[PDB]
Amino acid sequence: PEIEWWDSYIIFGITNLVEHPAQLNPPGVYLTKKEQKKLRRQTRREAQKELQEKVRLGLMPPPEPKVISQGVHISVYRVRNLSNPAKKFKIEANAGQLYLTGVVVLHKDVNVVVVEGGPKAQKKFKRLMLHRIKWDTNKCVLVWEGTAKDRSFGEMKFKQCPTENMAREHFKKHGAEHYWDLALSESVLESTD
Amino acid sequence: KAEVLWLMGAKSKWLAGDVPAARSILALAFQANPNSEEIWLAAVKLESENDEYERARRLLAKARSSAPTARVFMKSVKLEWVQDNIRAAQDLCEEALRHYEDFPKLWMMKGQIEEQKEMMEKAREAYNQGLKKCPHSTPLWLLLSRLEEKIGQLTRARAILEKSRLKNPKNPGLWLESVRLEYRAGLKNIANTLMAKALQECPNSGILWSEAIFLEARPQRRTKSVDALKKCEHDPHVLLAVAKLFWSQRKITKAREWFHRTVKIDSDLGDAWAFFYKFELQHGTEEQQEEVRKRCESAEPRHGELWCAVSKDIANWQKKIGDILRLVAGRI
Amino acid sequence: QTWYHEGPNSLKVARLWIANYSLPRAMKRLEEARLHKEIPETTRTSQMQELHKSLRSLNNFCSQIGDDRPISYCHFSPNSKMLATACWSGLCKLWSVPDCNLLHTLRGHNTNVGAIVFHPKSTVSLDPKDVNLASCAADGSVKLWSLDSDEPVADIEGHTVRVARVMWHPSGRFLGTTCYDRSWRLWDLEAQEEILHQEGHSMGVYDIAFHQDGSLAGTGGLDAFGRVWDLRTGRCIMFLEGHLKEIYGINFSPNGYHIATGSGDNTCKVWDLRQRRCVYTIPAHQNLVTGVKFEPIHGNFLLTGAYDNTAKIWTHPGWSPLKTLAGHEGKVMGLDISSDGQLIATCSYDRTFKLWMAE
Amino acid sequence: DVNPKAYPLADAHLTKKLLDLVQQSCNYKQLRKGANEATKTLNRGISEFIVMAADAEPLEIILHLPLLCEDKNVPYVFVRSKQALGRACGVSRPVIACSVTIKEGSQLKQQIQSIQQSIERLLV
Repeated sequence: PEIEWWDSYIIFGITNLVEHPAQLNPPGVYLTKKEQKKLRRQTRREAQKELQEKVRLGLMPPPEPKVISQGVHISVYRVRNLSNPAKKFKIEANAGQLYLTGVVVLHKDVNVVVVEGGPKAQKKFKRLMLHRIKWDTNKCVLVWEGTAKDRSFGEMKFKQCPTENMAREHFKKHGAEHYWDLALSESVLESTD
Repeated sequence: KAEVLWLMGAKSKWLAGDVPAARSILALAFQANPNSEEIWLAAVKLESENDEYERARRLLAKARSSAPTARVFMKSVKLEWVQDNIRAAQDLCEEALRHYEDFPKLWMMKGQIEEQKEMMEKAREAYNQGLKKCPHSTPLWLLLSRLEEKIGQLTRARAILEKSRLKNPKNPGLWLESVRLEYRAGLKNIANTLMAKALQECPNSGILWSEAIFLEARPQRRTKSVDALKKCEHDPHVLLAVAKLFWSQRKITKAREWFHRTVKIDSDLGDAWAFFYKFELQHGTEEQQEEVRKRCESAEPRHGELWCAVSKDIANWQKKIGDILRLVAGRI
Repeated sequence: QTWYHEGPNSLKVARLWIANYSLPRAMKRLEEARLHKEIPETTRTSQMQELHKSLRSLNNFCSQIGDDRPISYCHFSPNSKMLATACWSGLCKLWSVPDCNLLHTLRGHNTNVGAIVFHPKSTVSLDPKDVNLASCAADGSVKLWSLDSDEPVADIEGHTVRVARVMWHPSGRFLGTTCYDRSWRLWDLEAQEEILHQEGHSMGVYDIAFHQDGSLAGTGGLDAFGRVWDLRTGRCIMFLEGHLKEIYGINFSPNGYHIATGSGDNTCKVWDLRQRRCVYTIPAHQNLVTGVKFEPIHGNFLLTGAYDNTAKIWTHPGWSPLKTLAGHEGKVMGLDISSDGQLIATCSYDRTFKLWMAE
Repeated sequence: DVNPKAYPLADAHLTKKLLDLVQQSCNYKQLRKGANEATKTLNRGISEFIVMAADAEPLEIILHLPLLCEDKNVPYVFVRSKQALGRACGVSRPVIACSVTIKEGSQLKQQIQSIQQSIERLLV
């Protein structure tokens, strides 16, 4: 290149004006015991009075004697091996039950799990993945945990990929290849030690 | 299938006073060797307890013939360094290092001898290598940090201690060392902050609570002692701290009672015995001092912060329990 | 509704000064890049591999207790021999590098101090008793400092609310400031009066960065939107979006291609200015990214720090996890790279600052 | 608008979460009300986090608590109204400072940790 578009623009449009351009917006009390009691007492008294007046007007007989919007939380884990069917079923069932979108991509020694949803569901799923599941060298770690403007998959789907390029392009299809890049690089550095 | 019965019999014979019987049993077991290398170690210990250290050297030669683990090389280097030039001990340490890297005690001994001789930079390199290869050795980290601080450059010592804390992490020894490193300088509030963090992440640590009790001001010590008792009860360190606190307030009867409690709870702590002996000699009759001496000589302690500080320096390594107790009691 | 407003003519003459100071620098930059990029491939690969190995071999030292209160900002002087640190007390301090020895503590601030920045020619072409440093506080206040006073010199009273950051224009004639009035101001040193009061942000502005050749100015506010104003004509040229939380850091690259931003969503976004498109998104840390700093003149790696207790160095381009600098026991509140690229400094909420160097 | 010195000021959403958690802590016997009792908890090291009101009349009567919290490594926040804090604390008078304490094996641990993480991000 020879000139940047701003430098090309200037060479003159300069004068003592200050801009104010295109404004763009970003993307109860408790009751005390006494008050509680008062409210219940008043409600029940009013009900009794209305029933009594209803009786007095003949409508009833006298009683007888009694004889992710605005931001979605994302998390990314990676596991050594995930070929076990029971654990895959556990992951899928819990993700669907907690309304956690995302994907699981299996690979040689790097099985990456991406989940997306709300904070409480994310915490529940993280607890499940890090404490409830017994992996035993087969370990589980949290690669990343952040937030994004909107969801990026539709629902859980156990895609299978034995070639790194296939996994990378599958991730890129949605627009989330950076997760795969980070997980893969962390895996290489882990393997080199 | 195991020499547990043999070890029990040897201990019983040693507790009976029969020197010839135990010595003959040990010699026969070593000759037949129906056990691990412990026979050579017992022979060396008895030879040290035998007529003279010449017997200990002969037992060391016999073990070298038997060729136990590289710890035999450590013992040989130690014997050379006891009375000799650094050449032989350094050669033995180098041979052991070529043979094995971890155990880290070889690196510890090598660095300690390196400081013993002319310069310290080589000791720093030895500690650096040992930590790089072990690498989870609290004593090696402590030795390196103390060496660095002693030279100067407190910032490098602080960085080393921070790295050591990161690597483990969450062990009370490194936290206490960092607190004391900040304390020795003119920074007391920073030491208090580090103490707060260490107690946050190591709540039931006796030594940390013991340090915290005396990091407080005089009027703020009773509540801290009560908290320490509540969190970690029956811990010898906290009981010793309480006894010291009572002694510092002239409440000598309660101090004596709590010293008795401390000794009865853990008899393998050297510091408690020395503090009890000094308290007795500063307060009490002479038969109290002698009774403390006899109780301590009945059970030999170790694992003391400053008791092992004398029981490891090469100058008095071969000295016995009573003189070690006197030495420790005289340094406070 | 790009409603304009006519300001002073001093602003116009200053704009022309900026233009004729910046254009030749830009042309020199393009010529230098073109000359460099046409060298044999193997040499470049080998030199970059050696640089990556050196970065991987980084060690911490001189962990110094900077104060009794959290340390909020750290900067390297030109010639990389002094380090200026701000503290949440009213105190700013200067330390000798790499021995880290206190030199002439500064006093005058009453609230939490924000950023403290050396003049671009502080230790090369400026006498010590002139204006050398600039600092801002949590309350609306900005003070200039010299190297032999320990007391401030002529201040600036144009701000009434919190001032987030202060930056020197590369020429050194102008000083930038970002306020919580949802605006940022430009202060002229020679004229000695505010010349530009730009308001384009929905909420308060936090971070400001200046292009190397003095042409553009990047601004990151608490509205998750950043602006790229052209100092020659104002007229924000690039509105970059994609973050959902507040932007806390922004930094241009030595080459006029890339900008880097850090936000509260735990991501670091790399944008290309010649395509007007976000080019990459690094999942950097597990907490809000306080500051992102491109490497000095060469500009071959990116440094990030977040409210987790670690910083990170990534390759650029490629954005691979080259190194992680851990050790701090508290949040990393700021970081800087020596102009020679052989020293890194990081302050922390733990009241300490550490120096990382290649062993 | 409130006071520049009450720096880590929470917003309406975080304010609602904080007041709800304070109510739960009061129900669980894990709450201390008052600046003096908050100071005592900080000195004893049994404090999870500290909540203060930003409308204290002098406002210098509770500015020692942020420094104490920094020294003892405890998070802290400011709310806007002391009347609301007092109501959430279980009393009818205003309250300007309260502390959530540590109880072994309590069921509020997860919420307390989440609130701590949320607070620690406000110091920018």
